[PDB]
Amino acid sequence: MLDAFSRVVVNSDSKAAYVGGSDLQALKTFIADGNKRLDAVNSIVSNASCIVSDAVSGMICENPGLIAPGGNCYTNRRMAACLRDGEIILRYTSYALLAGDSSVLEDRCLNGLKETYIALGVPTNSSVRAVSIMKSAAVAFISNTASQRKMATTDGDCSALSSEVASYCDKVAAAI
Amino acid sequence: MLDAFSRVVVNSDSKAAYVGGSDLQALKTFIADGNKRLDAVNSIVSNASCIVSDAVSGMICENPGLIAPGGNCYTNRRMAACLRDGEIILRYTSYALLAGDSSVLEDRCLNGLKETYIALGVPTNSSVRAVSIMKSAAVAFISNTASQRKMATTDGDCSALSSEVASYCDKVAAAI
Amino acid sequence: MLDAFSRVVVNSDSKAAYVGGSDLQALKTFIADGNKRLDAVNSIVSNASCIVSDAVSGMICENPGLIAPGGNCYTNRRMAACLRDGEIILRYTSYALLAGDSSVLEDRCLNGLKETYIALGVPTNSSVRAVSIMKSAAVAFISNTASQRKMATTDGDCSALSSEVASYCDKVAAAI
Amino acid sequence: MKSVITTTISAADAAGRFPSSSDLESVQGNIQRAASRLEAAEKLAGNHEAVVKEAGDACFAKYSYLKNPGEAGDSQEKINKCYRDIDHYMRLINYSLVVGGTGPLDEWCIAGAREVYRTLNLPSSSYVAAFVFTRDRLCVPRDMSAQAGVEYGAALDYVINSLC
Amino acid sequence: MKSVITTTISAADAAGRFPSSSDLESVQGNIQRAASRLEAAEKLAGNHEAVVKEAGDACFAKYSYLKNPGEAGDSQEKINKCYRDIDHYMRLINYSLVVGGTGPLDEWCIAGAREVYRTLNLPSSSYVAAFVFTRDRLCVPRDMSAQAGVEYGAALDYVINSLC
Amino acid sequence: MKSVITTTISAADAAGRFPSSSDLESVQGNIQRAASRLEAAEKLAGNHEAVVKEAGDACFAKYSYLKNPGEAGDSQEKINKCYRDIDHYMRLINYSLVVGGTGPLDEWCIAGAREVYRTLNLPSSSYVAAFVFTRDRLCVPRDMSAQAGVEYGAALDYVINSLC
Ligand SMILES: *[C@@H](C)C1=C(C)C(=O)N[C@H]1Cc1[nH]c(/C=C2\N=C(C[C@H]3NC(=O)C(CC)=C3C)C(C)=C2CCC(=O)O)c(CCC(=O)O)c1C
Ligand SMILES: *[C@@H](C)C1=C(C)C(=O)N[C@H]1Cc1[nH]c(/C=C2\N=C(C[C@H]3NC(=O)C(CC)=C3C)C(C)=C2CCC(=O)O)c(CCC(=O)O)c1C
Ligand SMILES: *[C@@H](C)C1=C(C)C(=O)N[C@H]1Cc1[nH]c(/C=C2\N=C(C[C@H]3NC(=O)C(CC)=C3C)C(C)=C2CCC(=O)O)c(CCC(=O)O)c1C
Ligand SMILES: CCC1=C(C)/C(=C/C2=NC(=C\c3[nH]c(/C=C4\NC(=O)[C@H](C)[C@H]4CC)c(C)c3CCC(=O)O)/C(CCC(=O)O)=C2C)NC1=O
Ligand SMILES: CCC1=C(C)/C(=C/C2=NC(=C\c3[nH]c(/C=C4\NC(=O)[C@H](C)[C@H]4CC)c(C)c3CCC(=O)O)/C(CCC(=O)O)=C2C)NC1=O
Ligand SMILES: CCC1=C(C)/C(=C/C2=NC(=C\c3[nH]c(/C=C4\NC(=O)[C@H](C)[C@H]4CC)c(C)c3CCC(=O)O)/C(CCC(=O)O)=C2C)NC1=O
Ligand SMILES: CCC1=C(C)/C(=C/C2=NC(=C\c3[nH]c(/C=C4\NC(=O)[C@H](C)[C@H]4CC)c(C)c3CCC(=O)O)/C(CCC(=O)O)=C2C)NC1=O
Ligand SMILES: CCC1=C(C)/C(=C/C2=NC(=C\c3[nH]c(/C=C4\NC(=O)[C@H](C)[C@H]4CC)c(C)c3CCC(=O)O)/C(CCC(=O)O)=C2C)NC1=O
Ligand SMILES: CCC1=C(C)/C(=C/C2=NC(=C\c3[nH]c(/C=C4\NC(=O)[C@H](C)[C@H]4CC)c(C)c3CCC(=O)O)/C(CCC(=O)O)=C2C)NC1=O
Ligand SMILES: CCC1=C(C)/C(=C/C2=NC(=C\c3[nH]c(/C=C4\NC(=O)[C@H](C)[C@H]4CC)c(C)c3CCC(=O)O)/C(CCC(=O)O)=C2C)NC1=O
Ligand SMILES: CCC1=C(C)/C(=C/C2=NC(=C\c3[nH]c(/C=C4\NC(=O)[C@H](C)[C@H]4CC)c(C)c3CCC(=O)O)/C(CCC(=O)O)=C2C)NC1=O
Ligand SMILES: CCC1=C(C)/C(=C/C2=NC(=C\c3[nH]c(/C=C4\NC(=O)[C@H](C)[C@H]4CC)c(C)c3CCC(=O)O)/C(CCC(=O)O)=C2C)NC1=O
Ligand SMILES: CCC1=C(C)/C(=C/C2=NC(=C\c3[nH]c(/C=C4\NC(=O)[C@H](C)[C@H]4CC)c(C)c3CCC(=O)O)/C(CCC(=O)O)=C2C)NC1=O
Ligand SMILES: CCC1=C(C)/C(=C/C2=NC(=C\c3[nH]c(/C=C4\NC(=O)[C@H](C)[C@H]4CC)c(C)c3CCC(=O)O)/C(CCC(=O)O)=C2C)NC1=O
Repeated sequence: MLDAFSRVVVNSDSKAAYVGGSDLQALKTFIADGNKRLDAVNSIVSNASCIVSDAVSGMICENPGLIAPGGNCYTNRRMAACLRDGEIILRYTSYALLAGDSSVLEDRCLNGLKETYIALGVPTNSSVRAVSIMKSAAVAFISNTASQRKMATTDGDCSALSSEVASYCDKVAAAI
Repeated sequence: MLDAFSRVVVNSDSKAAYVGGSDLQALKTFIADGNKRLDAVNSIVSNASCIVSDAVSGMICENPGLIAPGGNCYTNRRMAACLRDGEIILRYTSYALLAGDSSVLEDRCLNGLKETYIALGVPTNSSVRAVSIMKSAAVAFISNTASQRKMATTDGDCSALSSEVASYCDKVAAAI
Repeated sequence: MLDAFSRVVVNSDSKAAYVGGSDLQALKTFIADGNKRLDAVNSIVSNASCIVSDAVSGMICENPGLIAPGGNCYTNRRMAACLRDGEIILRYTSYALLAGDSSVLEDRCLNGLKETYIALGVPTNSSVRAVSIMKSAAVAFISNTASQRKMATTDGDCSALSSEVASYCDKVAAAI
Repeated sequence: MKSVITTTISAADAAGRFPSSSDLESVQGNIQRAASRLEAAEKLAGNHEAVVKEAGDACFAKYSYLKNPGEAGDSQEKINKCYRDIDHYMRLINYSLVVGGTGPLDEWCIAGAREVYRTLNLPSSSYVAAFVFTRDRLCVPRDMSAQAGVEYGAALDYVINSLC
Repeated sequence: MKSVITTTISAADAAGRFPSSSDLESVQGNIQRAASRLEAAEKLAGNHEAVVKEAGDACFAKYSYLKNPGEAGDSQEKINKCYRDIDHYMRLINYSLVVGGTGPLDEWCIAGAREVYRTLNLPSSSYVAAFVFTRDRLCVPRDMSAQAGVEYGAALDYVINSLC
Repeated sequence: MKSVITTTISAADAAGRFPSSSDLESVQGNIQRAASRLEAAEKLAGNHEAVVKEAGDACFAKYSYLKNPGEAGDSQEKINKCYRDIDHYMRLINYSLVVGGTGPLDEWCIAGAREVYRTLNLPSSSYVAAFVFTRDRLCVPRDMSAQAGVEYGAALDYVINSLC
């Protein structure tokens, strides 16, 4: 896996170049927003249970066939497997947020996920709905706009980080 | 794997239904014929060597190319592998007869058999011939009409069980 | 794997025949040239480092893109992997020369090599060039016509053995 | 699906054996016990609505706090789902009684249940209360025969122990 | 196919080694012993019909019971198959003598033989009788040279020991 | 690519854990040390041509025998490749300084280096001489700050130890 720094290095290596001043400036921006990035990650991991269970429950209450006989969330075994998948996906998204790069998510989570879900019969449309609910939840916790829990931070602008979180969730939805 | 009872349960679960009285009646019929089913299985397993070696030998005496150079029964290694396959197939058929359901045979024996035989070069036509000879032999032993061995049972009608044995052998032939 | 003798036996077995006098004569020819065959193998294995490093270096000096960023020999890891592949191929070619049959090479080295190289991104054209340079080098060492090293043998004609070495290298090039 | 039949056949299959005497004897046991457990299954399937209703009533009578806001039964839809869950369990017990083993329960209700109930704030004690009430409410021979009750109570005890 | 050559090459391959001195020396041994075993192979291939006939005759002369009904030689076709089998074995020995190892025998006659002969009621003692007769009938130098006979008898002994 | 970030994330991933306090603290360390190592990286990237030239000069001044026929620097193209190699190493060090770990060096220069240099008759002592010269030539604060030099010298020492 790569982080934001090794991503810059790989791109530079493509040209056999030393890291350009422009890239160094961008990385210094990443450093300057480091504390905000850590608060962003803390806000997601500290509410991971809330995020995942609310997203799976929302997916189901919008499509109750999922819990009818034959539904892919029918029986406790399947519901447990689906809650576990929601948690795993959120975990890899939080790794991408901590690292500032989506390689960890693409390589260790998404690579082969589509085929696996086809093989198992997991509905992709329901999966994307769970992931987009988690996306809205995670963005809210980054921006500290969740209705029922607040996380005290010093005032400022974390729009870039929430946009990043959303872009990772979008990669997940696109891959399946 | 499923037996006749769990088969009924899986079918009922498809409708989120408690087991219907009609199904309970059928299962009670299965119970009532239980002793006949056990005699049927005993009659096959007690003559398994006879069944398999006679069926492989018949397959060969009808197609002697099998034992010419290049034939798939040529050399002792191949003949031994083919006798072993005949025995394995009969064993899974006897499991299906004991359980009253073909799931054990389909899942643990037939799943992938066709592809495997294509990969190895085992002739499917010769295989079906060995299996249909075993089918006739097994049916005879169920109905106690084998010429050279008799098995003493109390008199009655085991046509349903022989028909079941034949249906399992037919699944084997169909799968390859 | 097969050698020249077991190759004759497999061919004879195809006809359920005892080994024909014609085949026995040919094998006796193989025996008569045994010492030459051993000198041939000694001449390759005693110069394996020279052969492989000269062939990989030649491949690169004819196509310097291989060592530019993005080239499949770029970084020490890739160059080391490529020197290792050159050595492995030469090793299997020397086994084929010792055995007098190409089965060892086909089965333990070439089977699947093309697909593997496609999967990894190793350029097949550059590979064939390295192999054909090794071919010329190996033939020279068999015929004792390498410019910079001589190997003292009793005078005679090893054209058949060099032709054999070349035919094995050609199998390698054809397979990829 | 765990049963006498599947257990014996899988044992034979692992050793590559044809059925022998012990396998046939096991199935004979299935024949012998079928009468009592099929009676229990039939009794349960013919009256499950009243049984489920009584069980859910017992759960909420014992745990009124479940109806407080933020708790598992704080809305009518959630109460309905509670009775539905109890229904699912009674249905799986019906299946276990028909199969003669705990397979349907193990695969369709117990596996993963703890992860689900913890993520959903569903207290295990509530399900246990529903099943304990059902076990204690059984009346012999009013509701079924003695041995039918042994089978029914055993399946209920198995469920309860799974939640312990 | 087990031979000096394949054994040495496989050893080198397992260790990822080029051929070295010991591998070349092994092949030299193959060169040295080739004369005697190729002589034995050539003698066998030029007279196999009489050898097989004599061997099968010895088997049935020693075991007349094989011709009883229900036994392996109770019909002419089965007797013919017996002589055919002996022929196959002599051919595999011819192959073993040419290769210089037991590979052709091991893979084409010995592997699986016991399972076949037990399922087909073919007593091992009958094949052993045919091979013992052949081994004892060999006459030196009438039939082949001393060392050719060492190779021929060794292959026969290997077959016999495989059936022991 | 070995870094503080990737090391911590991989540790968490192996245990199936979300990031927790220790992971965030590790990244905080990356933030803290970034200033010195990015300064060293920037200084190196802005003057690498003179650094490489000096290093290669030191290698050939210490080992004149490299220019003898049959040796690694016996032609102008081979000398040029020597300076190119030193350039590659300085670039990888620049990358290591930016990433904050030895990952770029480990994967792109060290892995397989010994096999390459032995097959190509490139003496390890020559590269070590180039890097030792570079390490000893560093002047503080003329060339960079104290802590920037700690980072630069540490990467050089890591390369040298890889060749030991
Ligand atoms: C977790 C316990 C939560 C806390 C704390 C909180 O304050 N809000 C919860 C998390 C959360 N969820 C969202 C967004 C959505 N959640 C959805 C599922 C719910 N919607 C339903 O109809 C049901 C009924 C069973 C459920 C479970 C849905 C849908 C969304 C909207 C997704 C979208 O497309 O925008 C949010 C973010 C914004 C919001 O307040 O809705 C948060 C913080
Ligand atoms: C096993 C030792 C047997 C006993 C005991 C016995 O009484 N009969 C043996 C088993 C048996 N086999 C069949 C049916 C067939 N067996 C066939 C093979 C034989 N036919 C040949 O030409 C040869 C000569 C080498 C062999 C080995 C064939 C063919 C059949 C017919 C299959 C079909 O399509 O109907 C039976 C059942 C009925 C019967 O008596 O034939 C039994 C009990
Ligand atoms: C190994 C150290 C060698 C000794 C000893 C020796 O006397 N010759 C070396 C081995 C050798 N190589 C060949 C054939 C070729 N080697 C090639 C690569 C070189 N050609 C280049 O342009 C470069 C410059 C960096 C390299 C490394 C090439 C090309 C060939 C020709 C291949 C062909 O298609 O014919 C030979 C055999 C004949 C010969 O002397 O060239 C030998 C013994
Ligand atoms: C076929 C086998 C099967 C079982 C056993 C099962 C249990 C089960 N009950 C659920 C929901 C639920 N189940 C309950 C039940 C309860 N309310 C209370 O007051 C009590 C504490 C408790 C029961 C004693 C509730 C409240 C929910 C909704 C939880 C929520 O969305 O907040 C869910 C999550 C999906 C859904 O909303 O339907 C599962 C998987 N599902 C199955 O397919
Ligand atoms: C590398 C990270 C990783 C991922 C992503 C992963 C996914 C994953 N989910 C699985 C199963 C499953 N996954 C689900 C999930 C859901 N069902 C629905 O209806 C929902 C829409 C959906 C949410 C995505 C379900 C129900 C199963 C069980 C399938 C079954 O039991 O038939 C399985 C098969 C093995 C198992 O049952 O656990 C895998 C491999 N495993 C991993 O290690
Ligand atoms: C151990 C892991 C770790 C954490 C968790 C951490 C938090 C942290 N966040 C900070 C600032 C800050 N944190 C935020 C974050 C945000 N403000 C908002 O209004 C947004 C909703 C919110 C979304 C993430 C902002 C805007 C600042 C001030 C600007 C900055 O210093 O980066 C600071 C610097 C000032 C201070 O609080 O002393 C720290 C140390 N530092 C660490 O090393
Ligand atoms: C190329 C190597 C090779 C070998 C060695 C070989 C042995 C061999 N002999 C067979 C048959 C047979 N072989 C015999 C031989 C015997 N009759 C006797 O009286 C003696 C006891 C005995 C020999 C000493 C007989 C009788 C059969 C027919 C058995 C039957 O169908 O009842 C069979 C079963 C297939 C067939 O009917 O041809 C094999 C595999 N097959 C091969 O491909
Ligand atoms: C799950 C149960 C199961 C099955 C069904 C099974 C089949 C099976 N039969 C095989 C081989 C073989 N199978 C046969 C069988 C026959 N040749 C003929 O001419 C006859 C028509 C035919 C009878 C079907 C032969 C000859 C081989 C050896 C192929 C060879 O050596 O080249 C192999 C490859 C490995 C081996 O040689 O043993 C498999 C996997 N293995 C299992 O575990
Ligand atoms: C341990 C395993 C086991 C076996 C083996 C078994 C056999 C068994 N077979 C029985 C009856 C019977 N068995 C048969 C079977 C058949 N009659 C025919 O003419 C057909 C050819 C034949 C083919 C299978 C029949 C018809 C009956 C009488 C009807 C019945 O009781 O089911 C009975 C009941 C009466 C008695 O014999 O005491 C037993 C106990 N019971 C067991 O528990
Ligand atoms: C990006 C990381 C990277 C590194 C580090 C690297 C090293 C490297 N230097 C090479 C060549 C070479 N490198 C040298 C260098 C030297 N000449 C001397 O006098 C000194 C002893 C010595 C350096 C101190 C020479 C002479 C060659 C040519 C060797 C030959 O072809 O004979 C080669 C073989 C391919 C080629 O000819 O270019 C590699 C892989 N390649 C890479 O991609
Ligand atoms: C059975 C014998 C055998 C063979 C044949 C073999 C080939 C082989 N070469 C590999 C890699 C590799 N192979 C090469 C070779 C070369 N790159 C070029 O530009 C040259 C043209 C070319 C020479 C063929 C390279 C560069 C890699 C590394 C690929 C990478 O790191 O991205 C790999 C992947 C694993 C690894 O990196 O070592 C295999 C399996 N492995 C074996 O065990
Ligand atoms: C331990 C492994 C082993 C080796 C290495 C070996 C070498 C060996 N090579 C020989 C002859 C020979 N060797 C060669 C080989 C060649 N002559 C040329 O001019 C060609 C360039 C060259 C290319 C290979 C020739 C032509 C002969 C003479 C003809 C012959 O005896 O086969 C001889 C027989 C005469 C003698 O030297 O005593 C031996 C023992 N013998 C062994 O047992
Ligand atoms: C699936 C198995 C099953 C269970 C568990 C079950 C429970 C059960 N027992 C009931 C009644 C009853 N059950 C009893 C119990 C008893 N009566 C006596 O003679 C005994 C002395 C005493 C306990 C030992 C009594 C007294 C009633 C009627 C009074 C009441 O509704 O509480 C009712 C109300 C419906 C009705 O009146 O029939 C249910 C649902 N019904 C079933 O089918
Ligand atoms: C493949 C190797 C091989 C064997 C095993 C073999 C056996 C063999 N020995 C025979 C003859 C014979 N073999 C002998 C044996 C002996 N003659 C002496 O001078 C000795 C004193 C004495 C034993 C030490 C004798 C006396 C005969 C002729 C009498 C007879 O047919 O029994 C015959 C009859 C055909 C013929 O007359 O030549 C066969 C088949 N032939 C072969 O090619």
